[PDB]
Amino acid sequence: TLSAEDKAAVERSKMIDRNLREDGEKAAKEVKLLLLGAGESGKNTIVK
Amino acid sequence: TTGIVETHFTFKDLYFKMFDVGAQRSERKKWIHCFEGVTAIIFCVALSDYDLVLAEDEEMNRMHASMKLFDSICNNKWFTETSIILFLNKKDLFEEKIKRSPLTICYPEYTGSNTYEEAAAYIQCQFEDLNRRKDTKEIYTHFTCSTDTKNVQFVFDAVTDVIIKNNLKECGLY
Amino acid sequence: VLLVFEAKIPTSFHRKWWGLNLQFLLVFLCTFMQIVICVIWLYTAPPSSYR
Repeated sequence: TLSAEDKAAVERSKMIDRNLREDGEKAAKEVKLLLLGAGESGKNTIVK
Repeated sequence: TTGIVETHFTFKDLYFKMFDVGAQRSERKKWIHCFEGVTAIIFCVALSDYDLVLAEDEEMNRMHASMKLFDSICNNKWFTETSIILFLNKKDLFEEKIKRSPLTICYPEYTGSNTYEEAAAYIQCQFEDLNRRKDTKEIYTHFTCSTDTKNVQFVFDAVTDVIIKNNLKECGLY
Repeated sequence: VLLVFEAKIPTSFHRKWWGLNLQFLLVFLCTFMQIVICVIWLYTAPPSSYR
């Protein structure tokens, strides 16, 4: 029905997808903030 | 090297990530849609820049340029539901320079005294009134300085408010 | 409302817990226990009118 290489490809795809799910779940839990202004805008000081 | 700068920090069990894009000296209408899904936009404006002038034009106050940039990024077609956290910086230099020079130098129709509070509230109002979309986004304003950690506290509280209101809108309860 | 205010992270799983149809389903569970009791009552020993 399927070749041994075919099963190996299937389980490799499943492992890749599982890792992708874990990485997406991890990336879901953080807050992304976009910092804007100018060089002499206190931007560096506020980063400090 | 140049490019976007990425910063991480944990505060009260939340992992804040911030992206500095000041190094991008090019057209912003080609990469700003990458940050469409951000919780908040932290905008820094130096209060002591009303007396200063940008040397590029020699007739251009840096405060007017800051106002233009804030308005452009606030009413963008992509940030129609994104909150903005304003940081009015260098309050002390403003405190002495308002004693030296009035705010009329920047806004010709100020019509006020030289005290810190009136001018501070005036600049805050002039910035916040540039928010044409007064329904689906909010501006949280601070005055920073104090050489302390209250800034991260303000950012944390504002982000928590943004998250809660996002959930409320998703539920329809707001 | 309480579940919405309890969240402090971009929600993934508990978001499934405040959907409108799920709210109506919970209302259904409660009223369904009530109607089950009422139906069993009216089927086993129904009330009557007495002089």
